Amino acid sequence: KTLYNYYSEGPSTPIMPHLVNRLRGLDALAKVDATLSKVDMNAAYIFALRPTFPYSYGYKQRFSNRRLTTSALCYARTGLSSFLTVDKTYTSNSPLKGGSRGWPIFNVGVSPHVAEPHMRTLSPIGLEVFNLATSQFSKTLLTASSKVFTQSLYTADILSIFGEVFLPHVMQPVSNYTPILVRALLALIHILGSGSGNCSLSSSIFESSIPQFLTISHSTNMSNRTRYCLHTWSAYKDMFRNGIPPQSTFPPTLAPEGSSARILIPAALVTSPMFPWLLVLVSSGPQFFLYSKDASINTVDIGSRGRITSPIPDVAHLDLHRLWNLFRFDGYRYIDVVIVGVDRDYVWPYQNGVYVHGGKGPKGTDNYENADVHDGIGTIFSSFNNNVNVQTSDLLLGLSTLWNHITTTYATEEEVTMAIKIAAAFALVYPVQPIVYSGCSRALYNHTSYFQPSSENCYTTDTAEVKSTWDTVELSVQVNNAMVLGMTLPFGQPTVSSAQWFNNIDKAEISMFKVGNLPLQNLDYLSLDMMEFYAPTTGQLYDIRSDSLISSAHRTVNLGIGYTALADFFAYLASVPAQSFYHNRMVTSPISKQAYSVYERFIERFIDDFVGWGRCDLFNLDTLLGAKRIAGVASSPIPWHCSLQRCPLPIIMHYTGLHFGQEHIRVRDVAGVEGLQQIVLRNDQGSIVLDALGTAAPSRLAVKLDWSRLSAWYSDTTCAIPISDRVMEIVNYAAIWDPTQERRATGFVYTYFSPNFLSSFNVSEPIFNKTINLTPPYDDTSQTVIQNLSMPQMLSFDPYYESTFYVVSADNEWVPTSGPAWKVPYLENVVKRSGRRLLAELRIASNNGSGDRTFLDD
Amino acid sequence: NEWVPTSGPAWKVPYLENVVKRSGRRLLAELRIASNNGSGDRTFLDD
Repeated sequence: KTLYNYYSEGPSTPIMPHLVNRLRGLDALAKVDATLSKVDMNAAYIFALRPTFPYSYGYKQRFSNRRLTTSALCYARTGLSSFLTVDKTYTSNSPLKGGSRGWPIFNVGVSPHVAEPHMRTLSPIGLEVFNLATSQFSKTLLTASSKVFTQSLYTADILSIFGEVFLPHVMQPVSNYTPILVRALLALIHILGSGSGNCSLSSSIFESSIPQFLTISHSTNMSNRTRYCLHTWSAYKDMFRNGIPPQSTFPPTLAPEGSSARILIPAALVTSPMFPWLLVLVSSGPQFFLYSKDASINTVDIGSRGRITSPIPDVAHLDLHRLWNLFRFDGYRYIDVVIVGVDRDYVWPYQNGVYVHGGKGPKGTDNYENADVHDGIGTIFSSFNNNVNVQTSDLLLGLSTLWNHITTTYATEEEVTMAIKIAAAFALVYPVQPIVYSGCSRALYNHTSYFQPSSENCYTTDTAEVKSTWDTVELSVQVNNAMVLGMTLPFGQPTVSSAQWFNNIDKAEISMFKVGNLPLQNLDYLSLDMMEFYAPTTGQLYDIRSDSLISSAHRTVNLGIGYTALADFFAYLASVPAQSFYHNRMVTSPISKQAYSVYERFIERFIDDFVGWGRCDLFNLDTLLGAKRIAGVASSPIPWHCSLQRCPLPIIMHYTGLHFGQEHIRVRDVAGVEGLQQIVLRNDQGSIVLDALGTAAPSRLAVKLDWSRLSAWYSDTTCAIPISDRVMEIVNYAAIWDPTQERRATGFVYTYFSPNFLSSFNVSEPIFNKTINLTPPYDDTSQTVIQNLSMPQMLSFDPYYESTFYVVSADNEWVPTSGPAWKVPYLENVVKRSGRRLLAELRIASNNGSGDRTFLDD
Repeated sequence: NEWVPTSGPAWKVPYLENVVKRSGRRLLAELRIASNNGSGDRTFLDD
């Protein structure tokens, strides 16, 4: 159904309903079999978190006689899978190739909105308590029914300590587990890494595969910790008046730090591997930092022709952060953990030297009297201790167990779906958009203010092969800061906060502006479900892929990439320039806020129609408008003509249905002047100075009435990017004529991807280990011509008012209605499963002879 | 592990076909004995 149905369907006139319906259909197709993280963990992880998007490529030229690629095959992927920085203990100042001095922090706050709790059924004990509390008494002094008056309102003498503590919740039984599910999906994706395997600002350094070993680092300054106290049930209830702790503990969302939350967990569940992950995912984060254990083994440098260099030149001075380190979550600040059903000599099975209030004491005595406060999850269970090396499978086992338990016992399908959609908004991290600039023809030199070719944010570090002429970024301190400030999430929001750890000083800079918010998880629901006061919802999933954390994470990453592609499409439709997301977006032309005012409408309608959550939690302009600006980084002299576009064009076509096939390239001979316009410029003396032919660019209304016009616009304005020289063939014939510009002639902008990154598309799966061949053996076109995967020119250089502009003939010989005279890059989406994916499918669907599925099928 | 056997060969594949074609020397001989053959027999002793 991926092709045939969806790849044969194009955009429809009401574009938002068409896009939403398509995204719903694609989400239904996102399937990684749950019984695959059983026989092969790494393959399932790769399929779930680093999807592929196959497409076919070709070029056309009119009078060439040169062969040129016609039907190449490639696999397009988006996103940073991890982040490369200088190591913590680098005392030098010499720039390191690929190693950023700091890293961004995408700080997420606490949403003012609460996940709506759905109704729950009580257990037999809860039903008993409800029946007691709703019973008719005489309230005389002979029985205990009078104690509610003679002792206190909060007395246990009728409903036991438990029915009294849970009385308000059994009068109105409800629950909602979306926040914890969102945090779980995020923890999985951020620890493992979504995306294309790219792991640096350098667009050429790639992460070899999913990491196998992680190392935990503590930082007093950067970490966002939670304080914990451990009590036995007997000790916890003995610190309140007449016993009887408070009935409700959920704080106001605006003040999660005001009070101390509590969690009631039976002694049986404490030993479960899911318990430490239960304490995480509901707390603030990150309480500790995760790194790949050794960067030399899992990092490679890819040359412009596909050559893989495994040991990159500065391995020993670099640290490979996981995306876990780049995100910051706000949750509870103080949590009470109360174990129910243990003796006065209870021993904390995790980290030694930790004594539970009312448990075994430091000296060997029972009934420990102090309620010790521990700062951060690492000061308890040693599995999160500083400088601890762990294998990722053991780290994520508890996460998978937690997901399965909560979804199959306490949650519903609606909660899981909503958690997936929310998590998708934070599931991917992209670098600042690189763009090139063609320049303009020498024949129009006096009518332009953008004569020279230029590029922005084009950074590569491979020295084995020849470097593309467009990659001229030098990673200095100011440029590093600007490029970090340009990094964005799927909906386009950048971050103002960042961290930095070199020499031996650990420092973090968090702003008041936040990239988004997540709802708080109500701990009362967890206590009620683990104390078995609510009946389970085991028969309310209805989906499949919901019981499995990995299948849900695949759904989330698919949705997040779809969010990015739709955001790029919206930015094109809203005419949001790429420069409105750089570091200096707030000090350049006022067009930035004006573009935001339309971009926000597009995103807010999409989020209301598809996701259903409060929009402001998933996208807002706070970080965009709170740009800091780096002083010592002047912008490149490029016109603002190309859109946001963090994804390559084939991914955008996958998610939108845009068709850019070879049938849109025109080869007409022209003898009648239809569709042509005369472009005239005259001086103050009345003499003509230009007198050039030109064709009018379509208006957005025209494409709204006929979407094929957009496909034609791509063919008329796209040229293949050359490797060795900055002379694109299109500028020998054509130029843009904009009457709204003081000097009306400009070139073309073309979002850039670089040959190093494009060679990572030559393998169907993102695994790069010096045994993979990325060089196309029988086609040498890529040696000199780069693919053009950019969205076309923007169709409007003014967000509010529409003015016609033209593509004009710069040489007076090429007639614009005859068709392009340069190389034109057509595209097509292709359905194609990789060899590794087919091998896994044979394992679990034809060679799966497990005892179940054979004997327990009834 | 990258090439899928059911996708088809990735190397150079030599197809073949038989062709009917007479040589120039063979055609010249055929003209000699079937159109330029004016021997006395085959003309006068044909009955």
